[PDB]
Amino acid sequence: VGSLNCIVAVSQNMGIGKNGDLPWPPLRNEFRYFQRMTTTSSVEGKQNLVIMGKKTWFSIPEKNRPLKGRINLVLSRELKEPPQGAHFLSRSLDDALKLTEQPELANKVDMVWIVGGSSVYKEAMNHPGHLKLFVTRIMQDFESDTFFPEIDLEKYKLLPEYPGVLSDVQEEKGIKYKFEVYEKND
Ligand SMILES: NC(=O)C1=CN([C@@H]2O[C@H](COP(=O)(O)OP(=O)(O)OC[C@H]3O[C@@H](n4cnc5c(N)ncnc54)[C@H](OP(=O)(O)O)[C@@H]3O)[C@@H](O)[C@H]2O)C=CC1
Ligand SMILES: CCc1nc(N)nc(N)c1OCCCOc1ccccc1/C=C1\CCOC1=O
Repeated sequence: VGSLNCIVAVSQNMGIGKNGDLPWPPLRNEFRYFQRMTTTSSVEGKQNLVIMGKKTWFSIPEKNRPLKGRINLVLSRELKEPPQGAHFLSRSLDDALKLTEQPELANKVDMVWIVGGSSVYKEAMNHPGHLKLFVTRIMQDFESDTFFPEIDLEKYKLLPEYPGVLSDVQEEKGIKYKFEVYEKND
């Protein structure tokens, strides 16, 4: 099993979601960026694993459920089996990560991507160890009901560039955004 990573798109006021949707209108290339970063795996013969909470899973349109080319794990304590189209179900983030080291997955998983929501981000980010945050900064305020947790910059170093990540400002539908990578190791 390779690195542990979070990936998120967040508005200036730290919003990630509103009523099960994005706070902003669809940004097609931002979605393509999310698809590319979580799907691309260098290690031959393996796939990355995506971890998400239940509400994040049901936010994805059925057309894109499961996220293709990746192993899909859903976090829930109420569900008794993985939702339709999902691959795995765990009752805690710790259980999910431990599962990646079981023989069932031991040599199939390259990178692990936490793709939401807020509680899963928070726990991963505040758990000691080596972690990266791939953060798309939507550079406008958007009305939201779900927020990304605080990034402790004493711990998380903003990297000055990163291979495969555009450093310049993007713009879709009149909305400017930029890609960032943070890294901690504690
Ligand atoms: N902009 C972006 O980058 C992203 C946007 N989104 C949006 O963000 C919002 C997400 O809302 P949020 O409430 O954060 O959704 P979550 O994906 O966090 O769903 C939360 C549910 O997942 C389960 N769950 C969460 N953490 C754990 C855990 N550690 N162990 C076990 N079960 C767990 C619980 O389900 P139960 O009650 O069944 O136990 C909980 O009720 C949505 O609007 C979504 O559309 C989603 C992802 C990223
Ligand atoms: C592209 C958004 C994004 N961006 C970055 N940087 N990180 C993320 N973790 C992320 O969320 C991906 C899972 C959440 O997904 C959705 C959430 C709300 C509404 C729709 C979707 C899924 C869609 C819309 C386009 O087609 C899909 O599959």
